[PDB]
Amino acid sequence: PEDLKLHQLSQKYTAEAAKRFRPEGLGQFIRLKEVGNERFRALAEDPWVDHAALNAKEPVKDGSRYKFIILGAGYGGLLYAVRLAEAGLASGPDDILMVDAAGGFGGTWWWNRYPGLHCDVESYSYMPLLEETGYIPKSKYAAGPELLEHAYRIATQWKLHDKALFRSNVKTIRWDDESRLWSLEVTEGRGPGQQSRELKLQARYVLLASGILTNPQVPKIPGLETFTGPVFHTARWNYDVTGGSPTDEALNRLEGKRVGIIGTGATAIQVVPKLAKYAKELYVFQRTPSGVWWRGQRPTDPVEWKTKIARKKGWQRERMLNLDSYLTDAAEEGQENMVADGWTEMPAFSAVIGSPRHGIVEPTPEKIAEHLGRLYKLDLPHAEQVRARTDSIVKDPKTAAKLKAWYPTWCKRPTFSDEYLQTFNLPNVHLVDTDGKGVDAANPSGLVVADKEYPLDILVLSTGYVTPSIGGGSPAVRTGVDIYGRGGKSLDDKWQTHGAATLHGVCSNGFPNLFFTPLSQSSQAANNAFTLDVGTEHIVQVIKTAEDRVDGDALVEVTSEAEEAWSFEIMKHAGWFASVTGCTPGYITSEGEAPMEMAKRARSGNLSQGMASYMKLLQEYRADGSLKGFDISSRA
Ligand SMILES: Cc1cc2nc3c(=O)[nH]c(=O)nc-3n(C[C@H](O)[C@H](O)[C@H](O)COP(=O)(O)OP(=O)(O)OC[C@H]3O[C@@H](n4cnc5c(N)ncnc54)[C@H](O)[C@@H]3O)c2cc1C
Repeated sequence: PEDLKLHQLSQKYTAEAAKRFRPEGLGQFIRLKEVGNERFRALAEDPWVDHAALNAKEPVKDGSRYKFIILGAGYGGLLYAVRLAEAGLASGPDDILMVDAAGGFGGTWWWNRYPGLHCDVESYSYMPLLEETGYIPKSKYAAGPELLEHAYRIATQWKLHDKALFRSNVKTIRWDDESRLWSLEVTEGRGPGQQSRELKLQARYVLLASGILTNPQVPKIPGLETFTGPVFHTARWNYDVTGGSPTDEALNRLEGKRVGIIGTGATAIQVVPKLAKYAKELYVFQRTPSGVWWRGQRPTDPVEWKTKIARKKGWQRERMLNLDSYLTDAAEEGQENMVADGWTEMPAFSAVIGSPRHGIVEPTPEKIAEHLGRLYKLDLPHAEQVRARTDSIVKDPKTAAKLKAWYPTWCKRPTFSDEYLQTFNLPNVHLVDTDGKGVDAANPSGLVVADKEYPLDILVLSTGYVTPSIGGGSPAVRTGVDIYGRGGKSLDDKWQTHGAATLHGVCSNGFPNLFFTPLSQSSQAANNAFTLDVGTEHIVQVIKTAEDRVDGDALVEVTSEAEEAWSFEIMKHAGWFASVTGCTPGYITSEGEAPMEMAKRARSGNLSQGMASYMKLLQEYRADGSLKGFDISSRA
């Protein structure tokens, strides 16, 4: 048939995926902060921190003790802090220390302030604690500054300003069997030509909200060190080079200049138009095009607000559920599509998120093939619309051809823009495709691709971050710390040797009083704030329960039995994620790197049924205070 014929599409998809097989896998990238050359490393530094201001506050003392240490002061760590405060667990003045390498609150929204930055999920669904702060976002999609200001709004509202230690890198988290406390080894930056302070900090509990897209990377492009013009990563934007500011997109200092951008991910989609407006020439260096769908940015309407958004108590959680029902292929028949944007048009995104509607995939080759066939057929209509949209906007057919993405929607993060594609209709903008191969080399005046050379004045690296999957999902690797628990046992060694092991994705046996936002062995939503909502609430509620059961000062530790049962649960769901086999490389296959070694690998994945289902499971689990599978006792 016609329908079945059209899957020679999956022949174009495997050809385009093959084109970019790299035998090195993740080995092609290096963290900015680990590059040999010091000039280069310095690109990872915080451009925004006011060291004078921070250096004048009372310093945190070496040997300080707290009830809770939270690693991370972005939306995730803020949610933990707010939840602890509302649970009645953090009333005392040393009950919370938040620690972050950033110079202030916001995480993602502290570091990234490049021109054009917006959240890609609806503001009303994404910004935390809207109902509790009373804040009304200005638009459908929030810009950086509004996002950062909201982080400040939260910290202000819950009086967190004097409970944070910034500019600080955590290196080690070590449990002490004797005193029953975690010790953190921390290095606090004090500004240029000042000595850093080495700190040892102790806590009863450590809560990690260390994030997932945290460590800007660059590709190992031969001779990149040697390019002599100004270079910067989008995650550490250089407004001195560019002109403008976080709240001024007039990039006056690009006028007359020849600007290069490596990468075509969400960041490039947002930045490219802003660069085109100012630069004399803009060269865009592409290895894999994004599928660019429509955005539909809109100012908030005050009638729509009280009628259709803030509809009642608890409205935001209901809205987040509504949005995610489209992405988990679960929207019921005549339900209201509350968000009604481009995310609600991609039901094959469930390939990578889960769905509660289709059962569990049995792990026979016939059942996997049927699952994949189903998902490929589900995706076909949206995927063909994305290519057609590109076809219609981009006037030159050669450039249109290169901008078309040929992979299932689920293989990369979808991107949304009403200006990016149109930007390539401008005369000063040149797409440089690398045929799946990437940039070849650099030299003092610019880059080389297939022996042609492209001279540049200013180079922008929109080459992304260390994958969220790093270290098979090890919470240690992902946060960039060594974690040692009972008997000096290393979290990461356990993870690598025995496989992923948690209960509900948030704790591990041997590591009492440590919790982490769930990544491995849980579920995820496109809307990360939803995940953080669910996960921070579960963690704080488990701790609340345990504290209440011992009448303050608990020691809470999942058993090996309970984590191992949960891990066999996760293995049962692994067939869902055969969906990822056919993917073009990207952070979701760990650039293609993702016997019974297979079941060890399977342990690091997720439930297959979506966020709502995981959430409900946690609610039922907490309901009777039993904390089944935890060893609870008095810490003192
Ligand atoms: C450019 C960009 C745009 C995005 N847009 C969206 C979106 O629209 N919707 C969405 O759902 N998601 C988006 N994301 C994903 C985003 O990371 C999450 O939505 C969210 O901001 C994460 O909150 P968090 O507090 O968990 O992590 P983060 O915001 O990453 O904060 C964690 C902080 O902890 C710090 N930290 C980590 N390790 C250490 C250590 N060892 N020592 C000290 N400090 C450390 C980090 O430096 C960082 O400051 C985006 C990500 C990026 C990078």
